Amino acid sequence: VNVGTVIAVGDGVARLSGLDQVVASEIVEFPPKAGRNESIYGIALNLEQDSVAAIILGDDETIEEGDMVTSTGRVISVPVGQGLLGRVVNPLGQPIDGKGPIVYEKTRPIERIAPGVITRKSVDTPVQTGIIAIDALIPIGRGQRELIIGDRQTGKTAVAIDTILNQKGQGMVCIYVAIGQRRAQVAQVVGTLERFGAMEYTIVVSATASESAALQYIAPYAGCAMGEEIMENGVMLNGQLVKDALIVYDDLSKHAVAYRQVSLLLRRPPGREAYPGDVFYLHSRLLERAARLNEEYGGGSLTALPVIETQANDVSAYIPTNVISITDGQIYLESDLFNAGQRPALNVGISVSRVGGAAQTRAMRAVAGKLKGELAQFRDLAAFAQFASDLDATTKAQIERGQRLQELLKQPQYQPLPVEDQVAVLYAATNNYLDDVPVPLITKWRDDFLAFLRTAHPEVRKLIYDNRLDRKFPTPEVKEALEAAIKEFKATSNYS
Amino acid sequence: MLNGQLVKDALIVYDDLSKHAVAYRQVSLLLRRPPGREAYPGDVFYLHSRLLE
Amino acid sequence: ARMVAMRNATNNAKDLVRDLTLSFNKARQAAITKEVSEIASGAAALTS
Amino acid sequence: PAKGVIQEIIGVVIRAKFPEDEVPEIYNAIEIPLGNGDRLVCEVQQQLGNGVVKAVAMGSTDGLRRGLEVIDTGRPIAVPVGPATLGRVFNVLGDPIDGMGPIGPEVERRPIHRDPPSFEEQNTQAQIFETGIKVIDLIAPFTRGGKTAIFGGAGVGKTVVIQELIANIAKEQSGFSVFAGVGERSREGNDLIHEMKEARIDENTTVFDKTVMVFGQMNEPPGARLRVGLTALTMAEYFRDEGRDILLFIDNIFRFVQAGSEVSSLLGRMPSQVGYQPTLGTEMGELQERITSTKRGSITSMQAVYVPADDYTDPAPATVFSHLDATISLERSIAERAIFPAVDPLASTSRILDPNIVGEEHYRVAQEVKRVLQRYKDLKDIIAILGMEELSDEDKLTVQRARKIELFFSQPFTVAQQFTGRPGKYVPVKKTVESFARLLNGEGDHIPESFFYMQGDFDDVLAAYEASQ
Ligand SMILES: Nc1ncnc2c1ncn2[C@@H]1O[C@H](COP(=O)(O)OP(=O)(O)OP(=O)(O)O)[C@@H](O)[C@H]1O
Ligand SMILES: Nc1ncnc2c1ncn2[C@@H]1O[C@H](COP(=O)(O)OP(=O)(O)O)[C@@H](O)[C@H]1O
Ligand SMILES: [Mg+2]
Ligand SMILES: [Mg+2]
Repeated sequence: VNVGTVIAVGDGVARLSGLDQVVASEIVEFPPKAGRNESIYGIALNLEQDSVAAIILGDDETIEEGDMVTSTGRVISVPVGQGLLGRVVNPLGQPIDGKGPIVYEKTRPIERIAPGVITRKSVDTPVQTGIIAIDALIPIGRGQRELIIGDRQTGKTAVAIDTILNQKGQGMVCIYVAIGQRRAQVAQVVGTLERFGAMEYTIVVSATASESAALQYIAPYAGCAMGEEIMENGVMLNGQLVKDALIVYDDLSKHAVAYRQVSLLLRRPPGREAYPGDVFYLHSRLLERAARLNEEYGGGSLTALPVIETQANDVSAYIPTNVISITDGQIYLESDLFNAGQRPALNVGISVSRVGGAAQTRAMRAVAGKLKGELAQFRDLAAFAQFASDLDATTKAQIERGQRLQELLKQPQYQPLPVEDQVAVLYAATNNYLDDVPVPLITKWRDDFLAFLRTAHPEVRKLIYDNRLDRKFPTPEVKEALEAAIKEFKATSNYS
Repeated sequence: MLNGQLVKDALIVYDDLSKHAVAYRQVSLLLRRPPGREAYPGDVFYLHSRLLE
Repeated sequence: ARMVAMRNATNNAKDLVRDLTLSFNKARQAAITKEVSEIASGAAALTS
Repeated sequence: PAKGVIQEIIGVVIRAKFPEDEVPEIYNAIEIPLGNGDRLVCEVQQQLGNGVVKAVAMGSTDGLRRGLEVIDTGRPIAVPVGPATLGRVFNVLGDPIDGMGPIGPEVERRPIHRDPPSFEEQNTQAQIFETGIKVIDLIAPFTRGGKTAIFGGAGVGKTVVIQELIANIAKEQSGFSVFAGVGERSREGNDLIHEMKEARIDENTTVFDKTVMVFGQMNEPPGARLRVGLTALTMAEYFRDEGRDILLFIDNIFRFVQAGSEVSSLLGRMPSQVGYQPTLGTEMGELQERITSTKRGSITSMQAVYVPADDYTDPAPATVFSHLDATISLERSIAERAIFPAVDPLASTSRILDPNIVGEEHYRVAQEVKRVLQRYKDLKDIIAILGMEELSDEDKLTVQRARKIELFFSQPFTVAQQFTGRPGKYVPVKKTVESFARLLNGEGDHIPESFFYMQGDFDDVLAAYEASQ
């Protein structure tokens, strides 16, 4: 009764007559035949009378009318647990890195309702991305859905990869679900993760643009099922049980495009911009599973970093506004700032963080309130930066200091900074200690200063990190130590 | 009869014929009649004119 | 003064032309999408 | 009773066959046993033929097969109503989801599908409802017992305005409040709204202690979002019918509409306009007409309406627009300019903006503010390319006043202290009117524009300007 036959193969959908006792989201098998050694699966979704339409998770040219199909008896699920760490996997959980089969004991079902509405707690623990601008102005807490929205080639994937790289000893399990990305891009990402040793806590779910339409639609849900397994139960990382996960849905706009073509090949009525009427439900049910559970339900969390690609900086399109209305805050990456040398092209004017401001280290917020205020002053004075010294009532000094902070926010790729280094640099900048440094040599200064903290005075960094959770950060001990370190660096070194 | 005189003059105000057309479009689509422009039925001009003539 | 003011006005007009061209491209794409969606709805409701 | 069998499962729509003499009614509720002792309560929508009905899942419906039995309950979805529903958080079906125990059988259960109040029951009495927000209390004043809505895009402050309204008015209600989180995203709702409603104390009783909360959040399938608004309205109608005043906050009515659209797409209806249901107007009327205040009791409704992309011509907000006593429009352009109470004064109207209802000076000030802003909007194209210098002296003064007015509408909120590092500010309607009258009279012309940003009344602006000196 669990065996059916394909009676039609179409645009990624096969009709599968005679497959009774199938539940509404089974993973049918299509057992192998001559010319196809490996089974390719499908999701039975339209369980109409005497016909079970199923979308094919793979190439649809391999199956034929009259093919025999078996019912696995389970809703579509992905293997989850400790064995997924360090593996690049198919959205079905099958390995594609050639390192061997995935070892696992449980499969978590994708496509499930979020943990709940009672079952949540406000974010309190920060996610240290390692970017000065993001960690200072756009704080991200564990359990926060922070969209990364920008144009093409604006550093969104670079921001996500830096965030993943910074979670080395932070007790975080990172997942990178690249949806619709080129296989060359995913290979470069995985090579970068292996280069810095991040893969020992990182899972990669790859759904290449060449892959099927049914894939790239279950890829974010497979990754989110893995992240929910990390959230609910936790895994043994660095010898300790971690229940904190950080997932990056790379290019959810391509996910929306893949779901749109899946819906349209299923002859569903299009909505706005030819997308199906439930694309908002798609992304909402995907992202709602990224939560911060209270201590009654485990206390774990799943941070989400969705990525949205815009066209000509159009924030007000359909999918970008859908994801903005779903996610908590936005990290907007300007193309103009990206091409002007501000490589972490954070649009401070419009990038926000609805939550996570309370989920910030008190050191970072204490030294970043002044930074945000003076960046706001610099943006206000940007329109007035066209006068030949016609304004000088500390306005020239404010413009110079805003340019100084803007140059400080400029950060090279693949170099995340620890929280102590970030707060030390921000305190040095916000306490009028870089004002004698010329604009082009600030970044080098920062680097040199960090080296001076790494080699000469590690105890200053340790003291800074120890009292980062104090209600008032600049306690006289750490205040004196950091003042002495900054003055000593300004003495023994040059202006830069 | 009105105020002691036989009034034969009337002033009718259809406060929303856009909503009337929306209601008729809902009727036609639930009857599975073929749509026209903006999903309105073909006889939606014949509707209002029949009312307004 | 007239030369400088008209140069600034020309630059602002070019920026406005760029923004209006972006808006027009969005409007044209939306119009064609609406047209093809309406045609597909009117065709699929009577054939299959 | 009336046990039938599942025939088809398309999305959340389940087609089930029943015996000829025991077909369920149109809005009847039918339970799938689903195993494990917990049912799936589908709601019928259509009758197709010889015992064949179509129902909406109101749940996951992701792991159930064809041929499963379906038990007809014989009655529509019934939710508890009464004082037992105060201080509780409910589902679409009326089942509590908080840690508290289940609602007892002695509590009256009412169907979620009831007729709206008739024409004789309607109450047209209108008076000012002070909110403490300058742009809301001046341009589009709230009506006590009247329907007001806050339209907006995605990143604009809709939830922040809802939260500020709750923080301002829910401590003094003389009644009860009901919050329908239809597609509310469950982070800014029960994770935050319920936490802040248990922290606000009213005479040793929290606001949450006199608040019903019903949450059809975004994670839910379309059926739960499609009927959760009606569930909350059924719970509020009990307190309305017994005379108690009701403060009703429904967040993102557009989520209700979108759920209806997805269900209609799965139900095989022919779509209208941009993929919307043919029955959009009737569904909007069914939900919105039950919100109206009557002679027995009053409901002061404050809905939020999402605008897809930024298209205010979308059928869902357009259908919402005509069901309101006060309209507030939130614009992305104003929000990106850091005027975070980003209400567009030219696109926001109110019915009680009448000199007889709200006052002669209030009406005069609001109309002059709107006239100045309309003149600014007309001269925007002149200012964009020629600049300010080409305008006449009166036009220059009008544009300067309009810019100061645009900055002055921004107001720091108590719930927005994390974004702006300023304390929350409450401005009475009289102070708002007096401050804007003083701004229009000529006072503040010497003050630079930046001192009108995120302030209270005009005295705060004067104090800041004197402090800067
Ligand atoms: N902080 C940075 N410093 C230096 N280079 C950077 C930085 N961020 C990004 N880049 C560079 O910008 C380029 C594009 O970055 P990236 O691939 O992350 O962007 P994207 O928005 O994901 O692009 P795509 O549309 O191709 O997916 C790369 O050459 C990368 O090295
Ligand atoms: N009154 C306000 N003061 C400061 N910031 C605000 C205010 N209102 C909205 N915001 C900004 O808007 C964001 C919240 O938007 P929200 O209302 O949640 O969007 P939605 O319309 O989807 O509910 C916050 O990140 C905040 O920065
Ligand atoms: Mg990329
Ligand atoms: Mg909201």
